[PDB]
Parts: sequence; structure tokens; C-alpha cells
Amino acid sequence: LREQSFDEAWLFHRGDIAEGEKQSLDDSQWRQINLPHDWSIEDIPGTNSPFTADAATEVAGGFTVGGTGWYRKHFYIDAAEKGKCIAVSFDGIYMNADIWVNDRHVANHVYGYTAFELDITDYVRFGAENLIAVRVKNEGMNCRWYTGSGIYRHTFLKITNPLHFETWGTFVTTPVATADKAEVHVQSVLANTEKVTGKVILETRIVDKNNHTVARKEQLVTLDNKEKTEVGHALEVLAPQLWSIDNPYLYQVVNRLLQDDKVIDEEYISIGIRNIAFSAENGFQLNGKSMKLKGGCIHHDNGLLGAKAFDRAEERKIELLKAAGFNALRLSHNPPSIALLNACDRLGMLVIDEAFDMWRYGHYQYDYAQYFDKLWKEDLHSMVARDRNHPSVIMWSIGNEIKNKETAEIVDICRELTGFVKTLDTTRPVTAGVNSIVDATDDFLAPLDVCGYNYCLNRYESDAKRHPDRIIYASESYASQAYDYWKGVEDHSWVIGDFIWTAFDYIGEASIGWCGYPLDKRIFPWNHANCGDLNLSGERRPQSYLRETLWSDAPVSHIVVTPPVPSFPLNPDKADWSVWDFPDVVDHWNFPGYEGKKMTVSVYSNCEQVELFLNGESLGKQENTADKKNTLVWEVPYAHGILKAVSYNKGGEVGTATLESAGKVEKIRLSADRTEIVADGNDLSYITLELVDSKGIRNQLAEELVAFSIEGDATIEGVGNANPMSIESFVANSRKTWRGSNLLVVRSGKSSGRIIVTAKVKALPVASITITQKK
Repeated sequence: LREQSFDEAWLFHRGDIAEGEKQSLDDSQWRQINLPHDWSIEDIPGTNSPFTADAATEVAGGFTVGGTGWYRKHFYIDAAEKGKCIAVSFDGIYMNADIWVNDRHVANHVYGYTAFELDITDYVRFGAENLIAVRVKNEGMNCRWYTGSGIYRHTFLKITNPLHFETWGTFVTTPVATADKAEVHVQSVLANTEKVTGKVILETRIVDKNNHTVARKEQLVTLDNKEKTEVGHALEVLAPQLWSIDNPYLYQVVNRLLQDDKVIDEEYISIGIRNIAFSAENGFQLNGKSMKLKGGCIHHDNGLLGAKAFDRAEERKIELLKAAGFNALRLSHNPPSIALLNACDRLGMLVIDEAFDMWRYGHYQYDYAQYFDKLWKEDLHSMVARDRNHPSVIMWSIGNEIKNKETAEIVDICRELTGFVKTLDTTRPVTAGVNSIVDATDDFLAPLDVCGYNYCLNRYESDAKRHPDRIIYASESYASQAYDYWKGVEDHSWVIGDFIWTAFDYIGEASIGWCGYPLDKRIFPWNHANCGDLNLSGERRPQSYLRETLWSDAPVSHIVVTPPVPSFPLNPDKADWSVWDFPDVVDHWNFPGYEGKKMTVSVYSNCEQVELFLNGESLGKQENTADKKNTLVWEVPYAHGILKAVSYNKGGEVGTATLESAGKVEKIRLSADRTEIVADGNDLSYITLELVDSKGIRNQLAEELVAFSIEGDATIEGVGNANPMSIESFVANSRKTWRGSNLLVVRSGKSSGRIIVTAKVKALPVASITITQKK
């Protein structure tokens, strides 16, 4: 095979160790792991938690620990592959990685969010066993959010002929893309290693979802004496299936190098044929259709999985966000895994790809800013060249909240970075996330095609009169001001979308959704941000309910209650500008000891009128006028029972929403998102546990220790809950529930069969669920 997975059968040693790169090192005592891997999500050795209040990351990393780590792997290469080029590909190593092959140092990679490929042909032994050793150094406070540590993304082993397609050298564009026909331009770079000449035939083939050839082109390429030969031609596709959010149809481009009727090299690229256009008068247009960007910002971690970027974990995040109403995502503030972009291609999710969070001036003393002047070309090239073939990517972002933006020195860097992107891709606009915009920022915003405003709703109309051609989107918005921020999008054609901070909760930058700024080390055990539309487990939070009233065509109504005591202790020193926090509300109706006491009940609705009932008794009908911002409020004395909301449009009942008090816990409820997984060693199954009453209602007061056990060829990759102040272990067989729920992830084995997951709670019957492996 030309390209195979390399994640299997690695060795790991936490901490530094002498001669860790030597073949003479005895590694039989090392832990055997299968990538992806993140050692910062595992427990600190000697303790039972991955958090510590004395951590070098503090609030930024959620009080986690990095340090030094070593990876080793023994791999055999056949003697028949002699003369072939051998390359190891890493999609991401965080951070400061050094790689040895057979005792010899190969290269060093600093940036932990970019992919890189190493040619080890001059280091390998054919017909024998080889050794690759990687040292990871994630030391000090280098990031404002949780990063993880180690080889947290997929690795690949590439074996090609000396004459082969260069990595990321093929760029597929669709200059013409209409429902009648489409022109597909394929530009490729032939790596002429050994500098041999002759004639090669380039065969390009476009196949549909059924692998049926729709267009084929053959070109004779006379090989130059140089090591690189640029080739290209265009193909026509009749009546194409246009890629969109509702029809994410993907084609496949098959490029083949033929010589003497033999296949020298062969590559496959998934493409989506679509047309994107940006303007101030008509906003964003996809295939000629005008639409707003219903966007949200996400970070790279996967909660209980740390930074481990499993294909299923990345895909599930897109599936959940798409079900919540999002059609666009801002990847803050770094390149993602390839698995996440593949999921956006297959599911229909627009994406802003962002390169850096800092430039020459950084946030801490030991961050990427100290290397920026030497490495920004390599890392910016890595993002664009790797991801320019994805139809989901609609924008390249070169920075977020850049310091000294109005300074001429930084303005010049913005022009230099913009021009570098345009040497690689001119089909997508260049953008950036800019905060605290003043009139003097015009020189910084001028090189950009589209401008991303960070929390600057007040300048939408004023800057339009000064620059009537400037295109604007809210690159970051507050959850507490969701109504006003989205109204600024609907009222203006040059404001094309809004990206909530955040759409998915994350580890690090802790309690910005509760305690907020200024960030203080005293807030331990806070470790979640508590600012996402979805919590760490993937469940919708109340702010997601309000956002649905803004984005849904259908009638929507949701009932929430203000708790009598704050869910978490308050911060009396919260700044007057840190308003990422949403009002403290819950979606249950169990308040023992407060019977007869007045509760604040809120209904988020997009309907004209809502009438609230408590156990059949009407509490009054209210008009959903514009001043209420889709929030209708009632004062209700507490009583165990049913809260009923009836919605009306044009005087007719259109929907009913209920919130019922839970009884005492009597059963465990298990539900897996997928009960049929692939026995490949990397597929996942997300199992949700709930403590429910006799009627299946989740009791949100239940917080019990659950003991999990597994039977079969499978493993528990992690456990967790949505408690933002929890210091519980993620890599363990037990986990407490929070608000009557916790989450468990099962990793498949490599034998086909059945998997029995067992959950045990004090005073309840044992519960089980059966999941099947295949192949």
C-alpha cells in the first residue's frame, strides 16, 4: 500500500529519560499504546487526578500538567521496497517534538497544531527492523486553553516510487460550478526524485459516489531535468451534484502516473463542487444562494478524551453541532485534525480555518511568538497546502486578537501573511479575528478580504459609512447578548454571520462563563470554560435553547428555571466587560425545601404568545414582543408537578413544552449513540448514563458513584461528566454522575463479537448494554 496507518503498537514513557532515542535502550518496560494519545488527560503519576492547583498551566490549561514525554516504535520494512521513498506523516504533535530514526536525529517540529511529513528514506533499513523515537516537550504556560500532550493525531507511513506525487502538491479547484456543467482544474506537482527524464502519462479521473467515472483526461508530460515538474489540466462534469449544506455530495479525483502501462503513483482526493462569493451588497453566497453564517467557535479538545482526535470523536462533534442548528464553524485558534475537516465535508459544515493565536507578540514568555519570525512560513504553508482541497473550508484566518494591530510593524506582517496565503490559494478570502476596533485599525483591516469583528457589534453601521465595501462578520459573540448580535446580522447585508463563543465547551480558560475575567489561580477546582452552547459531554445548555429561537423556522419554546441558590459560588471581582456568562438557569423542576416559594421561570420562544401552566392552573398569557428578546418571565410558587407552556401563532396553538418534576431514582438508563461499531481498534461508542425515576425522567439532583465494567475485546477509553468544577479522573473505571448523568466512551478491539458494558450504582439494579463489533 502507498499510505497506511501508523498509529498501532507504539511505546510511551512519561517523563524525560536518558538515551531514549537509542536502539540499545531496553524499552520492554514501556507502556504499549495505540495512537492517538494524550498524556495530560491521564492521571498525574502518584495521584488519582489529572488536575493540580500548583500546575504550571493555571487557569489557561485547566490546571493540567504537560512536561516531557517519549514515544518509541519498532517497525519492519520489506526488502522489496528498496529504492522506494519512505515517509512518516504526523498530523499533529504538541509540542516541540524531536524525531530520531535508527539512532540518528531527523528533524524538530515546534508548532503543536500543524502537520508535517518527514522523509526517512536515508535512515531506514530494508528487510530489517527499524526504530523511530519521538521526544515531546510541552513545558511551561504556552497556550490560553487546554492543549494536551503527545501524538494526539493520526500518523501515517508513506511508501512511493522515486517519481511520485508531492505531498499536498495537488490542488483541485472548480472555477466554473453551475447546475448545468462544472469545470474542474487539477494542478499537481511531480516530485522527480533521482532527476530522471522520459515521458510519463498523467491520468486524471473523476468518479461519483458510486465510483462511476464521470470525466477522464490523459496528458503526456515530458519530464524535465529538474526535481519538480508542475502539471495541470481541466475536466468537464455534466450536470454536477453541487456540494452544499443540505446536499454534501462529494466526488473523488483519481490522479495516476502511468509509464510503460505501469502505475507509478496513484492518489485520491475527495472534492465538493461548489461556488462561494462574498460581497457587501449581497453577503455570502453559496451556489448563487444568499445565506447567513449560523456559526460558532470550537476548540480542539474532546473533553474526556483530551486532545485525542479519534475519527469518531471529531465526527460526533460535527453531528451534534449540526443538530443544534450550526452551519458554520470557526476553528479557534489553530488548524484542526484532518478527521474534523473530513467530517465537515461529508456532513455539510462551513469552516473558517485559522492559523495562529499570536504573531510576533505573544501572551506568555514561552509561546510560539518566540519562534514566529522563523517558522510562520512553514506553519502557514502547512495549513493552506493541507486543507485547500476541502470544500467545507470557506475562509483562511491568519490570526486572532492580534496585539499592536494599529502599529505599522504589525500592519506589515498582516500584508506579508495575506500575500503568502494568496500564493497558495486565491479561491478563498483571507480574514482575521480582530477585537477593540477603532478608526486607526483601518490599515490592519485593509489587506483582508473579509473582516472578523470580535465583540464589536456597535461598529457595524458606522464602519459601513466609512468603508461601504467592507464585509463583516462577528468572529466572536457573547452568549448573554445573542439576540442583539444576531439582529445585527439580519439587519445588514454586509454582516454575513455570527460565531458564538463558544458552540462547544472546552477545557482551559476556566470559568470565563461564570467567574470570568480577571482570571485567578484561586478559582481551582474550576477547569471547564462553561461558555459553550453544548457542555463538555455534548448536551445542549440553556443558551443553546435561546439561540434556537433565533435560527429556527419552526415554532420553538423552551422552559428554564432560575435556581434559588447559585449553581456555583460567585466571583465578586468579575469585570464589567467579562460577559461571556449566561444567566444561571437550569432545566429541571426539582426543588425540595422551597415549596410555596416564588421561582423565576423563563420561556425562550419565537412564537407570538406563550401561556404558562403549573399543574393545570394558568399563570397568564404573555406577548412575545421585541423588547423581551424572546425571553418571557413568570413568577411561580414552587410545587411538585408539571410546568406546561403553550405557544401561539396568529391566535392558534402551535406547540406545547413541558417540564416535569422527577421522582426518586429507581433505575439506571443506558443509551449508546452507536451499537454497531467497527472492530478496527479505533472506532468509538458513546454511552450515556442517566438516573431516572419510575417514569424515565432524569433526576438532576442525583450525584452517585457509578462503577463501570466491560466484557469482551474492547476498552474504556475514558469516563466523564459535565461538572465544570470536577477534578475526577477521566481514565478510570468509575465516575460520579452530575445532575443525574455521566458519559463513557468504549474503544473497539480487533476481533468481531459482542461487548457487554455494565454499570453499578448503590441501591439500584445492575444495568447493561450490548454493543457489537464487526470485522
